Parts: sequence; C-alpha cells; structure tokens
Amino acid sequence: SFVIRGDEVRQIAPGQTGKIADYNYKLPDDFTGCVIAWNSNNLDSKVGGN
Amino acid sequence: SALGKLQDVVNQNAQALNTLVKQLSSNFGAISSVLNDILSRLDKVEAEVQ
Repeated sequence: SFVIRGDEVRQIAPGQTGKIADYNYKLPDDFTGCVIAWNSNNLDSKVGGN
Repeated sequence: SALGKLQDVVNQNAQALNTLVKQLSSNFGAISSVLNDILSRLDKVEAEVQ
C-alpha cells in the first residue's frame, strides 16, 4: 500500500519502467497478483499542498 | 566418375552441415537473426518474444 499521482499508476506493472517502477517499487517479470488503484484527491490532498 | 557412390556420401554430409550452419542467418519472423542485436534493441519482455 502506497500513494502516487495518477500519471504514475500505469508504471506499477510487471515489465514496466519509469521513476516509481525504477526507484520506489518494482514488480517481478513473473508477477502473479492484482494492482488496484483509486483516486484519493479528497483524502490525500491539502490546501497549500500535502 | 566410377567412385561416384563414395563421393556422393561425402557430398551429402557436407551439404547437410552447410545447410544447418546457413540456417543460423534466418530470422524465422524475428526483428533480426543476430541474438545480441535483439537484446540491444529491445526491452526484456519484448526481446523474449523475438
């Protein structure tokens, strides 16, 4: 479980590349599992920035 | 010309080995026949398909 911006959600996959997949969370090439995401703007954003 | 049966056996085994070597140059539908060339051009999951 973690929070990331919408453009980065598509980096969370087996065989992907990009800054989150590269330097934060890597899935294996033989991954068995599911990747679930939901927008959380109302919970995780803050005025002036979280 | 009388020894043609023995020369034929020498010729057939040479032609079969030359054919087997020349089949290393074929693509079989891949992007290249050179194996390191594929591995230089492509990402891990795509290179495996080639």
